[PDB]
Amino acid sequence: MVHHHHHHVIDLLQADGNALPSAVKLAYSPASKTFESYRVMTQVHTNADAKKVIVKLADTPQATDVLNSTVQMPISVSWGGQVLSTTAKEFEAAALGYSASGVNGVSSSQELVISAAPKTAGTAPTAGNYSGVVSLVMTLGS
Amino acid sequence: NFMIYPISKDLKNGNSELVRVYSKSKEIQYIKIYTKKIINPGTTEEYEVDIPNWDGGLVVTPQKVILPAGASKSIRLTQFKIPKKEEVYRVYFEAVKPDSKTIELSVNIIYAALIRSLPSEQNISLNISRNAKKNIIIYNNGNVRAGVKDIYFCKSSNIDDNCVKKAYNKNIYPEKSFDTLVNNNFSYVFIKLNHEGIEKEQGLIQLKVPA
Ligand code: NI
Ligand code: NI
Repeated sequence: MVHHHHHHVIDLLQADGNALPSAVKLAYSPASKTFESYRVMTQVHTNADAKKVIVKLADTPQATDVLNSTVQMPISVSWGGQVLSTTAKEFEAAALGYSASGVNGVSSSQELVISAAPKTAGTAPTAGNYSGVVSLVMTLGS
Repeated sequence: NFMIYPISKDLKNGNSELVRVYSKSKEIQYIKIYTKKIINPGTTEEYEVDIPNWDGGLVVTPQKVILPAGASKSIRLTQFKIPKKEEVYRVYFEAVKPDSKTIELSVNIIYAALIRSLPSEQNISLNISRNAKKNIIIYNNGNVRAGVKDIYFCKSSNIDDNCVKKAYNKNIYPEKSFDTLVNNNFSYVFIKLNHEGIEKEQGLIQLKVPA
């Protein structure tokens, strides 16, 4: 109909259609020397021409410990089969995907795998609290 | 936890526009908003940096909103000055935790909106050029970015279907140049830009310069 000037939106949801949570805990288990991954599939709700969506995070995320900042344990975050760096990662729609809805922006059905990492490979774990946050940033590109 | 609309905006002639913020949460949220300016955009030399709220080209009112559960708010964006040429910004929307009503590593999703501060008279002018290594170079001489969809490296002067349609889909911002990654001996080139509603389509061709 009558514009309706602007045409670009982004909303990231679980593929359930449900929301992501504020906080997330990985179950702490040895599992023959491994750490389980908080997989979650995703939706990305966007109008057509969505596809040029970029994803970079605010800072390299940390298990954060005030009293002891001594040792930090790495965190690796995968989206669309790609790691997520503080460096902007150009994405295409990554929905797989393409459908049309003049009433709706059609989803982008795949998984974010936050897979926390160790400083050296094949590593025996330290003991502590490890608190923290992960900022995640969605935008468009120039 | 929230969503914003829209996530890209153009600002012309000193007029404000609104970004709306919608809560998906049952708990009251606190939202702060901040602007970064984008330098050398469209290039490999593109980086972001924090600017102040009234002297950096963008006026953002407000920059802090209490967002009740399921509520919605409007944030006003307007240009401080009307630039001589196109500047581009990013406006970030972030849940701040005074409180928002192993361990916990809370996930803070952030949305940033791409904002185009536009000049009074949008003028598009493109230059042709040859690199060291004689790749073909496009330069933006206009006061506005040039959205390039497809480039036609025609063998002849005219657009036969033998010419090489190379898709670039790239924005070339003013005062900047762009590498076609083509050094070959094409005679003339044709460039295709983007349109949907209103802003007036044009087509343009520029002669190659020899190697
Ligand atoms: Ni209107
Ligand atoms: Ni667009």
